Amino acid sequence: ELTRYMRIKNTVNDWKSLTDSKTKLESDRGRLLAAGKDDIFEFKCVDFGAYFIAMRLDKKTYLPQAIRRGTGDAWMVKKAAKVDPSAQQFCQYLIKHKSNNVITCGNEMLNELGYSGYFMSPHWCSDLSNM
Amino acid sequence: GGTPALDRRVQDVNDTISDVKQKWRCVVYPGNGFVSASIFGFQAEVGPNNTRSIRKFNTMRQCIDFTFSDVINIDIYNPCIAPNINNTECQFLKSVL
Repeated sequence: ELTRYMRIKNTVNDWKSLTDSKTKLESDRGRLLAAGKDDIFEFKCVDFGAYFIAMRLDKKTYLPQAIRRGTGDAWMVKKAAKVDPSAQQFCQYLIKHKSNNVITCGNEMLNELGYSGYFMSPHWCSDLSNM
Repeated sequence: GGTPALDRRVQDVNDTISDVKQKWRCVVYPGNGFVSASIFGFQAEVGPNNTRSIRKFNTMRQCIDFTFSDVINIDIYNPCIAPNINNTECQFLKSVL
């Protein structure tokens, strides 16, 4: 039947279709989440256990969106204990001073970093999708 | 799975500090507003004659903005040791960390 190469290409087409399906589902779930909630589009510091992330919903796509660290992924403020008021306050400082460099789960993060965020664990995008 | 992309050109003090009590955090100073505290003491300003006075702030915001800016050459007042040993201030420091 097909050569190993044709099957490999079939799997990259399948990854594209899967990522598209996942992005659309998460967009729709965002609209459903943002139905009756003010400040949904405003940055909040969220505790992921090991780190804080300043995040909100994107207004166009309704996808999760975080304050970005340079040209990499979301700025994850490493916590040194279960309760780390300093890390949380630095996250607040990020909201105040660094909020114009942002990164969004999905096709944006795919173009920018080579992964969508939704098919790797642990990752803030996947962790929100499990909530 | 996979590894998150990390731009290490951007500095973050939280990367290396593994002891949570060594991190500066802003707390209510019950008497006078807000202060920047860690296990090392309080962030300080020059006292009456080349001494050390606790740096106070009226809002948590001003304390946070000071704490997490790159300003350096900042002195630390530690109430738990001499010189200037204040037992109650030391006890407060220990109780908020």
